[PDB]
Amino acid sequence: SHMPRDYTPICDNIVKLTLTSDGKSITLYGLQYGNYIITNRHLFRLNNGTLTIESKNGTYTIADSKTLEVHLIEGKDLVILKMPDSVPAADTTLKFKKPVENEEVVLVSRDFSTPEPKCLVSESSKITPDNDGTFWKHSIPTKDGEAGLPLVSTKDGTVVGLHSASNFNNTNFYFTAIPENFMELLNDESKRKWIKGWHLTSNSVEWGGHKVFMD
Amino acid sequence: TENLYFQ
Repeated sequence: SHMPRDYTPICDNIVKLTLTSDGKSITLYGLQYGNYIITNRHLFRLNNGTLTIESKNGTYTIADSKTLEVHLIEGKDLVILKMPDSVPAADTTLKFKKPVENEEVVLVSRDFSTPEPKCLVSESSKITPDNDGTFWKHSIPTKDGEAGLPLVSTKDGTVVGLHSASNFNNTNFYFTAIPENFMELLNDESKRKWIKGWHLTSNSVEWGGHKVFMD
Repeated sequence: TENLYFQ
């Protein structure tokens, strides 16, 4: 028996990032946590751009991804973005935990299109680790550009991972698991190592015992 | 194993 849950607090902290530079953009989702935005590493396929963060509070525009300070999660398609101090921070109400096998998750998505936003909760699905643990597999159909959307456990309502990649036939879907002591990484600066100008210049990346493409 | 593409 698991407690019935309202997923609206998690929806209120989902943000839509769009890194645009010279007519080419990369749009995927993220999560708002204080002065930080947790999102996928493959958001930075291009360097020197303009980040557009769309939150429930407002829409923000940021100077140059090269100057941006980012903490990279080791061996995972995850990155912590340090927003400049002028941007208002979000709630620290989001709860991150390492996923547990045989624990069901639901993809929580916010629909920015409709005049009234919809806190969408997908159908439940089990999770299993893939190869070295860089990727975790779920059975929730995800459209393109839906990476960074939170995988939320139905037991305790914690974000256990963010969506990342899928196969070309769109039959298996892989998300990036939240690492151990990830909440310790958010509230303790001594564990954070910030880097600037990180970008993914390569077309093909070899991650998680797989060959992942950008398109 | 199987090839993937980012989303």
